[PDB]
Amino acid sequence: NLWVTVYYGVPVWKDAETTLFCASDAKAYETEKHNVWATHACVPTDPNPQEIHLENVTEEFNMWKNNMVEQMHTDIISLWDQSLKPCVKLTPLCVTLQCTNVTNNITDDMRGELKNCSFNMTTELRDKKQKVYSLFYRLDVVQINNKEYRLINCNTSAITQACPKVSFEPIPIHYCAPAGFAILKCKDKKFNGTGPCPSVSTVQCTHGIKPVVSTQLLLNGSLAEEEVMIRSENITNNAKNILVQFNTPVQINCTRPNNNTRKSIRIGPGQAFYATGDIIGDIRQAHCNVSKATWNETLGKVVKQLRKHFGNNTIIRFANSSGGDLEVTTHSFNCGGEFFYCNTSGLFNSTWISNNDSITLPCRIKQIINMWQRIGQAMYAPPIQGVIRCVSNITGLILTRDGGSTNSTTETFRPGGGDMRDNWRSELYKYKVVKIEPLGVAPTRCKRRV
Amino acid sequence: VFLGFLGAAGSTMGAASMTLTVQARNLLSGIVQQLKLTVWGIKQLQARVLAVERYLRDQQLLGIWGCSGKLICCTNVPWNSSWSNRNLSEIWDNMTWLQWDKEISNYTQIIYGLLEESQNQQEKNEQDLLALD
Amino acid sequence: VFLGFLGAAGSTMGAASMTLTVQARNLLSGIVQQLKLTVWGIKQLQARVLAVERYLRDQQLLGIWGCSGKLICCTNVPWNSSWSNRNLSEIWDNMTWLQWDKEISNYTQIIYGLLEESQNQQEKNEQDLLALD
Amino acid sequence: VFLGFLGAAGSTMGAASMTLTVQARNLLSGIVQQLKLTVWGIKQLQARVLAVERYLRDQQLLGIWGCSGKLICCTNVPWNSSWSNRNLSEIWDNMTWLQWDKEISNYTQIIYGLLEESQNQQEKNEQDLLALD
Ligand SMILES: *[C@@H]1O[C@H](CO)[C@@H](O[C@@H]2O[C@H](CO)[C@@H](O[C@@H]3O[C@H](CO[C@H]4O[C@H](CO)[C@@H](O)[C@H](O[C@H]5O[C@H](CO)[C@@H](O)[C@H](O)[C@@H]5O)[C@@H]4O)[C@@H](O)[C@H](O[C@H]4O[C@H](CO)[C@@H](O)[C@H](O)[C@@H]4O[C@H]4O[C@H](CO)[C@@H](O)[C@H](O)[C@@H]4O)[C@@H]3O)[C@H](O)[C@H]2NC(C)=O)[C@H](O)[C@H]1NC(C)=O
Ligand SMILES: *[C@@H]1O[C@H](CO)[C@@H](O[C@@H]2O[C@H](CO)[C@@H](O[C@@H]3O[C@H](CO[C@H]4O[C@H](CO)[C@@H](O)[C@H](O)[C@@H]4O)[C@@H](O)[C@H](O[C@H]4O[C@H](CO)[C@@H](O)[C@H](O)[C@@H]4O)[C@@H]3O)[C@H](O)[C@H]2NC(C)=O)[C@H](O)[C@H]1NC(C)=O
Ligand SMILES: *[C@@H]1O[C@H](CO)[C@@H](O[C@@H]2O[C@H](CO)[C@@H](O[C@@H]3O[C@H](CO)[C@@H](O)[C@H](O)[C@@H]3O)[C@H](O)[C@H]2NC(C)=O)[C@H](O)[C@H]1NC(C)=O
Ligand SMILES: *[C@@H]1O[C@H](CO)[C@@H](O[C@@H]2O[C@H](CO)[C@@H](O[C@@H]3O[C@H](CO)[C@@H](O)[C@H](O)[C@@H]3O)[C@H](O)[C@H]2NC(C)=O)[C@H](O)[C@H]1NC(C)=O
Ligand SMILES: *[C@@H]1O[C@H](CO)[C@@H](O[C@@H]2O[C@H](CO)[C@@H](O[C@@H]3O[C@H](CO)[C@@H](O)[C@H](O)[C@@H]3O)[C@H](O)[C@H]2NC(C)=O)[C@H](O)[C@H]1NC(C)=O
Ligand SMILES: *[C@@H]1O[C@H](CO)[C@@H](O[C@@H]2O[C@H](CO)[C@@H](O[C@@H]3O[C@H](CO)[C@@H](O)[C@H](O)[C@@H]3O)[C@H](O)[C@H]2NC(C)=O)[C@H](O)[C@H]1NC(C)=O
Ligand SMILES: *[C@@H]1O[C@H](CO)[C@@H](O[C@@H]2O[C@H](CO)[C@@H](O[C@@H]3O[C@H](CO)[C@@H](O)[C@H](O)[C@@H]3O)[C@H](O)[C@H]2NC(C)=O)[C@H](O)[C@H]1NC(C)=O
Ligand SMILES: *[C@@H]1O[C@H](CO)[C@@H](O[C@@H]2O[C@H](CO)[C@@H](O)[C@H](O)[C@H]2NC(C)=O)[C@H](O)[C@H]1NC(C)=O
Ligand SMILES: *[C@@H]1O[C@H](CO)[C@@H](O[C@@H]2O[C@H](CO)[C@@H](O)[C@H](O)[C@H]2NC(C)=O)[C@H](O)[C@H]1NC(C)=O
Ligand SMILES: *[C@@H]1O[C@H](CO)[C@@H](O[C@@H]2O[C@H](CO)[C@@H](O)[C@H](O)[C@H]2NC(C)=O)[C@H](O)[C@H]1NC(C)=O
Ligand SMILES: *[C@@H]1O[C@H](CO)[C@@H](O[C@@H]2O[C@H](CO)[C@@H](O)[C@H](O)[C@H]2NC(C)=O)[C@H](O)[C@H]1NC(C)=O
Ligand SMILES: *[C@@H]1O[C@H](CO)[C@@H](O[C@@H]2O[C@H](CO)[C@@H](O)[C@H](O)[C@H]2NC(C)=O)[C@H](O)[C@H]1NC(C)=O
Ligand SMILES: *[C@@H]1O[C@H](CO)[C@@H](O[C@@H]2O[C@H](CO)[C@@H](O)[C@H](O)[C@H]2NC(C)=O)[C@H](O)[C@H]1NC(C)=O
Ligand SMILES: *[C@@H]1O[C@H](CO)[C@@H](O[C@@H]2O[C@H](CO)[C@@H](O)[C@H](O)[C@H]2NC(C)=O)[C@H](O)[C@H]1NC(C)=O
Ligand SMILES: *[C@@H]1O[C@H](CO)[C@@H](O[C@@H]2O[C@H](CO)[C@@H](O)[C@H](O)[C@H]2NC(C)=O)[C@H](O)[C@H]1NC(C)=O
Ligand SMILES: *[C@@H]1O[C@H](CO)[C@@H](O)[C@H](O)[C@H]1NC(C)=O
Ligand SMILES: *[C@@H]1O[C@H](CO)[C@@H](O)[C@H](O)[C@H]1NC(C)=O
Ligand SMILES: *[C@@H]1O[C@H](CO)[C@@H](O)[C@H](O)[C@H]1NC(C)=O
Ligand SMILES: *[C@@H]1O[C@H](CO)[C@@H](O)[C@H](O)[C@H]1NC(C)=O
Ligand SMILES: *[C@@H]1O[C@H](CO)[C@@H](O)[C@H](O)[C@H]1NC(C)=O
Repeated sequence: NLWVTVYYGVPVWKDAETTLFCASDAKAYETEKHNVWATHACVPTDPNPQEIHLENVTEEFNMWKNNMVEQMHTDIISLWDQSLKPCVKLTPLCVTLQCTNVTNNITDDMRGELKNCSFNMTTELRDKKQKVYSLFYRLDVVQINNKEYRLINCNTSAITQACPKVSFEPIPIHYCAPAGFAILKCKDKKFNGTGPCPSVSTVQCTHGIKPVVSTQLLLNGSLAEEEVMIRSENITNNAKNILVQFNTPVQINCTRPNNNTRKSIRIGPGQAFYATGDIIGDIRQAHCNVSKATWNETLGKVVKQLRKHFGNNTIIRFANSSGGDLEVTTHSFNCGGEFFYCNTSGLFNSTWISNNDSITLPCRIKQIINMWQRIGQAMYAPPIQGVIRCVSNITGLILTRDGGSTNSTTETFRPGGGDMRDNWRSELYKYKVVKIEPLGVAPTRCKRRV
Repeated sequence: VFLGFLGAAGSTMGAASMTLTVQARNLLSGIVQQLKLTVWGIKQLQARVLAVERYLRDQQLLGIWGCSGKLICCTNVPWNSSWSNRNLSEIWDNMTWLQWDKEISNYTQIIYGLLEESQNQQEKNEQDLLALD
Repeated sequence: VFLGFLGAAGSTMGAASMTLTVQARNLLSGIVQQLKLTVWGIKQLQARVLAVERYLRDQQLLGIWGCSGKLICCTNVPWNSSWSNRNLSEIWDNMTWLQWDKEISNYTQIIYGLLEESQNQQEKNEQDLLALD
Repeated sequence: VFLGFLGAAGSTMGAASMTLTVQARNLLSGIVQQLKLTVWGIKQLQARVLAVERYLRDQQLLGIWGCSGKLICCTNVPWNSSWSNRNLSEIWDNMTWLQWDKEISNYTQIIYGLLEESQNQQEKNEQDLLALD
């Protein structure tokens, strides 16, 4: 008949949560506050990322109920933290600044975009003070009531200049699973985001995941295959976000074409602050180029795919975002060390019916960045010396709906968000952790009872 | 056949009935190697301790169901059919381990108790009986 | 009889001679689950490592006194009466484990050595002898 | 002969063939006992976990080469001579373990695989065959 049997080694898993540790490659050298990013304490990857495709398997995933994104998000916060524990605490900066304009080109093609501020400051000696001066981007200075100004995050947060040894260059991170667990990767080129993925594989641990911080635009991400997938748990809901993932890396060239000078001010003892000494070179405006042709064509591919969720009898409109906080209004990202806020009006400005040249994006440069919408904390990037030229793909999109009022053909979508955990779900959607239970009870003609 | 880690997941239970060791090896990962607080350091150690803890829980379970000669334990006592009674072909010609656990997920804690109590106690004290002559 | 954890503490040694497993199960507590420094965090982990360390010390001792088929090990060699010589009724009809350990507390390290050396070495190399024909 | 920990290092392999346990005991050091971050505290714990991890790796290996009745495992299948073929006197009358490992260091991962696969799978499912009559 059928009787009870015990096995050990039964390839069976459960959906579970557990902790996942980093796995990297040995390239830990940079020049802004510690290391490369945090990743030099990492265990070196196996030179053979062994995988195995699992025949016949069918497991439902839920890229919207996955937990790995949560661990990842907390850990990235904390690593940013640890990189910011040990370097200088810039509290005595929050001082009344005497600022004037920087007379940029007559009449105005930089509109200043930076003010020239002198101020009092402590010295090496807790004694007779010094008068220094520095150039600040008028986007991070605020008025009161020359005129007296101050740092923006000061009456709300403390600030913590990153010293010059870490990078911000994202380095491929490999989330690795401790023994007794397993990482499942959906091998299906065509996957909505959830539900049963038929073609799956197991890996000991994942691919390199460039942990780029970006808004409205997935940079350096992975690319989709044979289509440009759309992912969201409830498209019919207007309160989620649409995750578009391209086939073709649409280039973007961003640059800051200034030779900027690093002026060191000793907030003694021993602590030193890097201010913007001056700017030399072609004073253009920081910006980004994109091939208009490829963007238009690929966004038409997107038109097709958005249609496939709304009917071949519709008209879709891409508008720019509807205003608000800076960190959501723009394509914010990090690049060569600096922090870019690109206005994207020039990219969602078109309604679309049922059926070189290049686009220039004018971006501004911020300093006192408040990362992860967290308040009470504030990193202060240092003026990166030299000229910045930085090239990248844009592989995906993060859109928000406002329609379902007179909802027939004309839908309007605008970009936005502000939670990186979207960015993170865009590359872990194929991944799921399972706990292994190598203990098994099953019936065969081995026999025991109650 | 060298399937690999979980390599027989998409196979009938009798198929996986030969590739048991491959999962067992991965229960330490060897070289793993996985310095102050060091985010990912606490993670490393908490990981390793979790791993050995996990390992020892089940190895304990097997210690209790005293075999230690694992992958197979068999006695001569019949088995209760009440728990989702099914056919032999319904298992080996109709089911893989994955689908099987979905159905057996209820009776686990039950089975654990009697495999623990019954054979351990019966095989106990009989060795005590035969320690006389 | 289902006494429970230490349930046979107030019983003669032959009584507890049946409820051995119940203590053994509590050597991991399962779900225990027991975040920065987190007082009680270091405590949690230091606890778990202490537990498995404790477990492995004695499991090692049993590995050495090579049985692994625990709760009973028996050979055919006599026993030394010098160590607090007492009667059978003085043990099973007069003593519980608690009172017993108070009296045996002296000879432990002695006993450990010969159970370790003697049988291990004798049972060794005889298997080496019978590995010929 | 009571050599001690590694006491037979300077001896032919057949000599050390009797003092195996002495190293095994040192795999926990007992009392070790080895409070905030406390440099040497993290060291203590990371040490202990390393120790048990090390222990369990090889104990796992032995679990796989299913003996658990360690120090000797023997079957009736011949052995491959291709791997640095040498004489009996070339081993027991000419070599100590130290010199031996230098020569065998190449074939280890090979040997691990077949001792793992072959006997485990063959001795498997034959117990399944004799579980019928
Ligand atoms: C999406 O992903 C893509 C890749 O997939 C990313 O693209 C990366 O973008 C970054 C940002 O620019 C590039 O890194 C930086 O490139 C700088 C430009 O130098 C390059 O061009 C010059 C002139 O042609 C060459 O001479 C350079 O080659 C030499 O230098 C590099 C780096 O030192 C060496 O590796 C080579 O062997 C050559 O010796 C470059 O090809 C470059 O200045 C910069 O190097 C600084 O930064 C790194 C890390 O930040 C430091 O480790 C390094 O030591 C340098 O920093 C010190 O030196 C300068 C010298 O003046 C000082 O001023 C500094 O203060 C500091 O002391 C870095 O290489 C990167 O190359 C590029 N990827 C690839 C594959 O090319 C995108 O960034 C990413 N998306 C986003 C949004 O970022
Ligand atoms: C960001 O910025 C980078 C660098 O500025 C751009 O990368 C350049 O992209 C362009 C566009 O394709 C490349 O230009 C083309 O290169 C082809 C291959 O290069 C060979 O030929 C050139 C001569 O043109 C040689 O110098 C070189 O050594 C190679 O042997 C050429 O075949 C192309 O020429 C053809 O098209 C032009 C029309 O433009 C005709 O006039 C020509 O006669 C010919 O038919 C063209 O030169 C360029 O090579 C890339 N840079 C580099 C260093 O190679 C990114 O495109 C840019 N991204 C954005 C979004 O702006
Ligand atoms: C710090 O920097 C500020 C400007 O950035 C300096 O402020 C100046 O302070 C002096 C006093 O030391 C002020 O002089 C005062 O003038 C009034 C009217 O003339 C007079 O009645 C007072 O007796 C005094 O002399 C001066 O007006 C003021 N200037 C500004 C623009 O605010 C300050 O001196 C610097 N401190 C140090 C230690 O460097
Ligand atoms: C995804 O979000 C949409 C909303 O955009 C959800 O649809 C909404 O579902 C609720 C109930 O589930 C509906 O409430 C009631 O619906 C009935 C029938 O439509 C209606 O007669 C009632 O008056 C009441 O409105 C709601 O209308 C509906 N809205 C839309 C726009 O469809 C949908 O359920 C979400 N997805 C999932 C899987 O739940
Ligand atoms: C920001 O504004 C300050 C003024 O509040 C600028 O500082 C002053 O800039 C002038 C020229 O731009 C320097 O002039 C020099 O003065 C010396 C001594 O009087 C003279 O011998 C030289 O021939 C030359 O005329 C002056 O030194 C400088 N003062 C200080 C304290 O630095 C500053 O240049 C502005 N920032 C930028 C980036 O332009
Ligand atoms: C992002 O970039 C867009 C353009 O790509 C900026 O929108 C532009 O804003 C200006 C000022 O609001 C608009 O000028 C308007 O012109 C009319 C006609 O002369 C005048 O009557 C209005 O009073 C106003 O001055 C301009 O049309 C508009 N461009 C587009 C294409 O709509 C936008 O301000 C930028 N936002 C950020 C946050 O960078
Ligand atoms: C996205 O594109 C739209 C359309 O170009 C921009 O909206 C426009 O924004 C301008 C100001 O930036 C609005 O001008 C208005 O002027 C009146 C009179 O001075 C003032 O009282 C209002 O407060 C407002 O500033 C304009 O009405 C508005 N038009 C529409 C149709 O939205 C928007 O600024 C662009 N945003 C980005 C981030 O590109
Ligand atoms: C300094 O920069 C500001 C930035 O706008 C200039 O703005 C002036 O603001 C006042 C408001 O009280 C207006 O009346 C002026 O018309 C604005 N100026 C211009 C050119 O638009 C200000 O002019 C700049 N000052 C100098 C000396 O360049
Ligand atoms: C998820 O993928 C499925 C198909 O793989 C999409 O449609 C499903 O269609 C079946 C009918 O064959 C329904 O029973 C399912 O309920 C549908 N899925 C969902 C999630 O509702 C589906 O559209 C995809 N999900 C999204 C959000 O696009
Ligand atoms: C897309 O447009 C077509 C025709 O304009 C509609 O008709 C479908 O066409 C596809 C071809 O890709 C067929 O596979 C379907 O069977 C057709 N169905 C019907 C009902 O005609 C189609 O409905 C449109 N799709 C959407 C989502 O509106
Ligand atoms: C965005 O789309 C509009 C409409 O297609 C383009 O046309 C501009 O519309 C504004 C509206 O007031 C006019 O003021 C401009 O004069 C129009 N443009 C021109 C060249 O006349 C507009 O060009 C598009 N801009 C971008 C950046 O996409
Ligand atoms: C965008 O992603 C593409 C992925 O194709 C990157 O392309 C790589 O380009 C190098 C040199 O051109 C090739 O050696 C690689 O093989 C390409 N990748 C692949 C997967 O084939 C491209 O580098 C990315 N964009 C930028 C700016 O780096
Ligand atoms: C085989 O299993 C069945 C149930 O799966 C056992 O039935 C139990 O019988 C006892 C004694 O009357 C009841 O107290 C329980 O309530 C019954 N179980 C259930 C789920 O109701 C049956 O006893 C088992 N076989 C043997 C021989 O004990
Ligand atoms: C039984 O135990 C007694 C003591 O408990 C052993 O007596 C030992 O004999 C040796 C050899 O003469 C002495 O060196 C020891 O000093 C004695 N022990 C004590 C505590 O003094 C006796 O040897 C044991 N039985 C056997 C057969 O060895
Ligand atoms: C004994 O070992 C030798 C080598 O040490 C084995 O030779 C292998 O034979 C297979 C089958 O032809 C080849 O694929 C390998 O390349 C050979 N090994 C080497 C190192 O080249 C031999 O097979 C072993 N004995 C048995 C019975 O298998
Ligand atoms: C993009 O191309 C389509 C046709 O391929 C055209 O209808 C549309 O106008 C183009 N975009 C712009 C901004 O002109
Ligand atoms: C089980 O399957 C065999 C296959 O021949 C059949 O004879 C038998 O009746 C079946 N029994 C049950 C209970 O399904
Ligand atoms: C297991 O228990 C759940 C609890 O409701 C039940 O829904 C399911 O059908 C049970 N399955 C079996 C095979 O007993
Ligand atoms: C055990 O040793 C202690 C040490 O003095 C002694 O007092 C006690 O009486 C001894 N007990 C036995 C049973 O040998
Ligand atoms: C072991 O392999 C190394 C690798 O080159 C070789 O030099 C050595 O001679 C080999 N020894 C034996 C005994 O095979």
